[PDB]
Amino acid sequence: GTRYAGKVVVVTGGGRGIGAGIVRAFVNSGARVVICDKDESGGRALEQELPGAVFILCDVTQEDDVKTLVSETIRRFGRLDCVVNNAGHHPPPQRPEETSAQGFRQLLELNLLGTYTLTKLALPYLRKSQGNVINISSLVGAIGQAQAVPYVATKGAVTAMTKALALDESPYGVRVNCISPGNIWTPLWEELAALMPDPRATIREGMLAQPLGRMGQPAEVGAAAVFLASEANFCTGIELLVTGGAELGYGPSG
Amino acid sequence: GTRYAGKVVVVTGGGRGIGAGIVRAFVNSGARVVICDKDESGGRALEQELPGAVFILCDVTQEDDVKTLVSETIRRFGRLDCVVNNAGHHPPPQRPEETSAQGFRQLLELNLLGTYTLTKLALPYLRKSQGNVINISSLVGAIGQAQAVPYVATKGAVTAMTKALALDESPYGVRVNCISPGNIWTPLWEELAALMPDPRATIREGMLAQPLGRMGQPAEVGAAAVFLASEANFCTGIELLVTGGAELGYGPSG
Amino acid sequence: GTRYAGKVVVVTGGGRGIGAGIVRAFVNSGARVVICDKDESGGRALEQELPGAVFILCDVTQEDDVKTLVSETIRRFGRLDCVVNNAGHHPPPQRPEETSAQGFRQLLELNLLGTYTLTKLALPYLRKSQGNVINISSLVGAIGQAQAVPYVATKGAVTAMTKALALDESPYGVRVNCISPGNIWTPLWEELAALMPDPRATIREGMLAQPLGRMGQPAEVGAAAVFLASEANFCTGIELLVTGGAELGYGPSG
Amino acid sequence: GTRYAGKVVVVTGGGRGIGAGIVRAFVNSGARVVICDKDESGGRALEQELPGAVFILCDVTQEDDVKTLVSETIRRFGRLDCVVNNAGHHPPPQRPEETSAQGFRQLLELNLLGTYTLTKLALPYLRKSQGNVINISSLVGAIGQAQAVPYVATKGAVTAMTKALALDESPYGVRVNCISPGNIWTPLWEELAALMPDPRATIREGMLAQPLGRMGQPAEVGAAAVFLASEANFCTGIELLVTGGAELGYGPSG
Ligand SMILES: NC(=O)c1ccc[n+]([C@@H]2O[C@H](COP(=O)([O-])OP(=O)(O)OC[C@H]3O[C@@H](n4cnc5c(N)ncnc54)[C@H](O)[C@@H]3O)[C@@H](O)[C@H]2O)c1
Ligand SMILES: NC(=O)c1ccc[n+]([C@@H]2O[C@H](COP(=O)([O-])OP(=O)(O)OC[C@H]3O[C@@H](n4cnc5c(N)ncnc54)[C@H](O)[C@@H]3O)[C@@H](O)[C@H]2O)c1
Ligand SMILES: NC(=O)c1ccc[n+]([C@@H]2O[C@H](COP(=O)([O-])OP(=O)(O)OC[C@H]3O[C@@H](n4cnc5c(N)ncnc54)[C@H](O)[C@@H]3O)[C@@H](O)[C@H]2O)c1
Ligand SMILES: NC(=O)c1ccc[n+]([C@@H]2O[C@H](COP(=O)([O-])OP(=O)(O)OC[C@H]3O[C@@H](n4cnc5c(N)ncnc54)[C@H](O)[C@@H]3O)[C@@H](O)[C@H]2O)c1
Ligand SMILES: O=C(c1cccc(-c2cccc(O)c2F)n1)c1ccc(F)c(O)c1O
Ligand SMILES: O=C(c1cccc(-c2cccc(O)c2F)n1)c1ccc(F)c(O)c1O
Ligand SMILES: O=C(c1cccc(-c2cccc(O)c2F)n1)c1ccc(F)c(O)c1O
Ligand SMILES: O=C(c1cccc(-c2cccc(O)c2F)n1)c1ccc(F)c(O)c1O
Ligand SMILES: OC[C@H]1O[C@@H](O)[C@H](O)[C@@H](O)[C@@H]1O
Ligand SMILES: OC[C@H]1O[C@@H](O)[C@H](O)[C@@H](O)[C@@H]1O
Ligand SMILES: OC[C@H]1O[C@@H](O)[C@H](O)[C@@H](O)[C@@H]1O
Ligand SMILES: OC[C@H]1O[C@@H](O)[C@H](O)[C@@H](O)[C@@H]1O
Ligand code: NA
Ligand code: NA
Ligand code: NA
Ligand code: NA
Repeated sequence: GTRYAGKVVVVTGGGRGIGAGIVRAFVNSGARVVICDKDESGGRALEQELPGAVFILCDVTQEDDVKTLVSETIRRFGRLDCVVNNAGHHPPPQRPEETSAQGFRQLLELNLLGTYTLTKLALPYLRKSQGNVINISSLVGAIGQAQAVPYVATKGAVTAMTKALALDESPYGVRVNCISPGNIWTPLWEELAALMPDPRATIREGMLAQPLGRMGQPAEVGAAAVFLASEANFCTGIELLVTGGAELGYGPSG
Repeated sequence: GTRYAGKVVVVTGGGRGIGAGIVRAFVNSGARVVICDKDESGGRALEQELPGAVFILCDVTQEDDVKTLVSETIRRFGRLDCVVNNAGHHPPPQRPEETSAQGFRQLLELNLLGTYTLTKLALPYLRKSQGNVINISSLVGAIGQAQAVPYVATKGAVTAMTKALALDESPYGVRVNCISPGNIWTPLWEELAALMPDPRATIREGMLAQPLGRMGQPAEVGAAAVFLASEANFCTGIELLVTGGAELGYGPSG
Repeated sequence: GTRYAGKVVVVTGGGRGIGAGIVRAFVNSGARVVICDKDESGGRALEQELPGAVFILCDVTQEDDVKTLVSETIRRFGRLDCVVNNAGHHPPPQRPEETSAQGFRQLLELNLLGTYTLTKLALPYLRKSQGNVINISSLVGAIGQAQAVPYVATKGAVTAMTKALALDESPYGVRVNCISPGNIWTPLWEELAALMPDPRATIREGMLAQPLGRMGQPAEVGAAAVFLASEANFCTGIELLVTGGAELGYGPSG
Repeated sequence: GTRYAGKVVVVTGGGRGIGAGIVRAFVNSGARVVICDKDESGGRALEQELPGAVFILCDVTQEDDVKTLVSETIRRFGRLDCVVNNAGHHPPPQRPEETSAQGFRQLLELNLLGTYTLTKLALPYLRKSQGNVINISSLVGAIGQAQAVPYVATKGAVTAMTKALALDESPYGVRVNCISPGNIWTPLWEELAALMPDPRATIREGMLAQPLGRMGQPAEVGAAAVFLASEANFCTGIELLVTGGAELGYGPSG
């Protein structure tokens, strides 16, 4: 691929799931990719698998990890063109009264502030390259979800922050966009389902939540990311839905 | 007024600005109102001014303050029908690189987690009354704003959280809605403008940002809140825009 | 009621259903109301029932009917403060290939162009009164609906037109807003359900389509309309959802 | 290019402007393209210019033209994979009172019903190919525009219809999406500007309406269309904004 040849991309949480699909999509486009993850297992194997991808251990909640991530990317590859802020977590379903302020703070640290910190540290280099930022938010930031008040709040924050930053960075030619996936079949989805009374029914429900009748694939989120980075030069501040139509349509007066 | 007679309302940050307008609108509707504020000056005078309103000193970032707020409301008035989460702050304009993770955390503590904490502590009583929650978010959570990445992020979070909570509380008959004001003429607006090079021009700009050619009034946000509490029984999870049309419309190819 | 005392309101399709609930809500607010309908049965009885409401036979697809509607309102009441464009129809479920361009044109004539024609003829008088326009659109204009391509298209048109007109009329102090109801229990809903294989199941489905677990009432749409007319002086171009939360939330990868 | 190799695409209004950019983007992707236009000049030259593109004279408001368009595409190329409904018109700025029902009907015939008619006639073949529909709507369908009530209404209709059709066609594996461009520099934009008092100032205004400080290019809309057709397999019913950020942000209380 040559769509994004000569470009350098950082993907956080790139060791499995959506992040690994984004990594593969950018390598297939011709980019060199830095896989950031807090766990070694997936990302290290991915680094061996993909020429053009390398792994850097980095917990995005730790500012000194992220500092080193950016400085190592520049030291090893000489430029930085795109940051994909994919690292994030969905906790198990939790009723509002079962949440805590402290759990909510910790989820904000990962899903919101880690995106903020890498974006901030990368922006000097993105300005030099007229690069771009892609945040991985969620459909449920826009429409809500049951038993997930903290998660929904963090993704509403990411989507809004994307628009604010797009405004601030547009004078410098740096675009900032997000992708809001719906149900994507990943190890997180599989882990959440395994906690449920009937996991198999939970998965069947997840498939049928989309008009297309299936869940999405990491590769489909990856193609959207490559589009935003490489071919969407007049897109900034957009929310690209990759949801299979879940937000469409519906799903005595007393 | 009798639209909300016999009802008990808590308004956070009710001592001035939008919150004071909401307090007045609910008193005028027949409700008893608890004015929560971290500063005594405005709220204490408002308590003397309005029969049916009382003042409780309470910093919504301090969980034990909020606990006492709820327990004192119930001890003094016997019920709780509506919580208006209005307390919040807009920092001065800040370029992204001039923000800090720590400032962002502190703003999340006020604009997002204080709303969360009062809502959580109030929900047992709102369930008993089939009451409702009204969060004061912002238009810029939805469309973005320049030089305000942390603020925009917090309001995107509030709007999303409103939808998530509406889903969770609908089985219990508790509605959860938000109001997204645009430019409202308040002491915060006046303070921000006074920091600018030309404050008078900043204010003229703010007026003309709306098709209606003026800024909004606290009383107009108050009327929207009374509508949501007292007459919107089939509304839950909505974002009620009180913006004068700022989001409408627009404001060689190389 | 005195919220809209001394004001004159026209409600199209006011003879039953949502329109009749809007008529009642405005009479209860103190307004004088002109009930426009193409059928006499409901509107005539409503005129006898409600002091302050009168009935004018008028098919909103017939420009000379609408001309006479406006001129008779002014001749009999001396002013015009608010037009509620409620007349509209939802055809039975139709697969896309079972629709016709001609059916689509006819539905546009009612749901879109009749709203346009009355608004146009009323605007000279609304300018004199600094009055306002309320269009009754639909949630499915925003999120879509199955087997309803023409209907969804007409309501997407109404919602967009509302925003365009708000922009054009804001310099004249005339606000233009819409209400997007979800499932409201009306004679139209009952008629559509009666065409289905199991009407009772269709109705049960409609109730459970909302997190609140019931359909809405005409009176709830009416209260929203009175709010927009009488108390939303800083709202223009908004889409007020009266849906019970139907748009919230959701309802292996191959 | 091989992204859309072996595929057959129809682009309406493909003879100039956005449509010509879409035609070029699909040819560059490896597709064979049928250029539909009501005028011969541009499309005929484009057919001579591009191997893999051919021109068919067709007025999308004339059902027998569109019938022949589809039957000639199938007769000459054996399949149909994607329909891009780009033909449309923006009239000169018109105050609401300067519009007519008849002008509005004529604009609906082009911008809305021509899209409907080609989509309907193409869907049997798109089902066989698991193809897709791309409608070219407009940002102003979503946020409004001054002096353009009919145009805004038609584009609100197109965007809503896109979602309705996505729902209906998802069981058949046919995706239906739209693109909502903002200011794109085209012959239509140039013609509208030339009618203004100061055309040069109108163009400068149009450039600065976007945070990116320029208008968009047909090629950028084309890349978005190729993305939707060839790589967005989990996207249906979406509205892809290609606006340069015009919808972001903003642009005493009496
Ligand atoms: N799977 C879905 O249906 C879905 C839907 C919408 C949005 N999303 C979002 O997509 C993103 C990825 O989701 P997923 O399903 O692939 O999840 P996942 O759990 O399968 O993978 C997440 C990856 O991020 C890594 N990670 C977690 N915390 C990290 C940290 N502090 N620093 C660095 N890396 C860290 C994990 O180790 C893992 O490799 C998340 O932001 C999630 O909110 C997921
Ligand atoms: N003014 C606008 O244009 C505007 C626009 C959109 C949204 N808003 C939102 O409306 C709300 C009120 O804004 P405003 O303009 O009236 O502001 P303001 O500064 O005039 O008033 C805010 C009030 O909240 C109180 N408060 C602050 N921190 C508190 C805390 N920790 N605990 C309790 N009370 C606290 C303040 O003491 C003050 O009385 C905020 O949430 C703001 O984000 C304002
Ligand atoms: N019922 C719902 O769930 C629902 C949901 C969303 C939006 N809506 C909208 O609300 C409006 C009213 O719906 P409803 O359920 O009350 O319908 P309804 O069929 O019960 O009542 C419609 C009324 O309008 C009148 N009318 C129809 N054509 C007319 C014409 N040409 N001129 C004048 N009057 C005419 C009818 O005679 C009738 O009295 C419509 O615009 C509909 O699209 C309805
Ligand atoms: N230019 C912009 O800024 C802009 C912005 C948003 C959306 N759009 C939309 O993009 C589309 C194309 O716009 P443009 O600026 O390229 O316009 P344009 O006028 O430059 O080109 C339109 C093309 O469509 C053809 N056409 C018109 N009527 C037709 C008919 N009945 N049958 C067949 N072909 C017909 C014209 O002959 C022409 O070749 C339109 O739907 C327009 O609403 C344009
Ligand atoms: O990971 C999931 C997922 C995976 C499996 C189950 C769930 C889930 C479903 C309902 C409620 C609830 O509280 C849930 F967490 N959610 C997910 C699902 C959708 C989505 F938009 C996301 O951003 C997600 O992260
Ligand atoms: O308080 C303000 C305000 C008041 C005065 C000026 C500003 C402001 C304007 C532009 C950028 C910027 O960063 C700004 F902070 N904002 C405000 C303005 C709009 C709005 F929607 C809000 O929620 C607000 O809090
Ligand atoms: O009138 C109805 C209604 C009433 C009864 C059934 C239906 C309906 C449901 C599914 C698909 C379908 O094509 C349908 F028409 N719709 C209605 C339902 C929801 C809504 F938002 C509207 O605007 C409506 O008019
Ligand atoms: O073609 C234009 C255009 C090109 C040149 C000027 C204008 C225009 C600007 C303001 C009001 C007004 O009534 C206008 F028509 N509009 C255009 C501009 C933006 C847009 F979203 C569209 O869909 C468009 O078609
Ligand atoms: O675990 C669920 C799925 O996760 C995805 O990220 C992987 O690409 C799949 O191989 C796996 O089936
Ligand atoms: O300070 C700006 C404005 O703040 C509002 O909250 C008050 O109601 C006004 O009296 C004041 O002019
Ligand atoms: O027919 C269904 C319902 O229609 C509503 O408009 C009426 O207010 C109800 O009395 C009736 O039950
Ligand atoms: O006329 C304005 C512009 O129209 C676009 O469609 C063409 O690609 C340009 O060559 C031209 O400058
Ligand atoms: Na490697
Ligand atoms: Na008092
Ligand atoms: Na009467
Ligand atoms: Na050719």
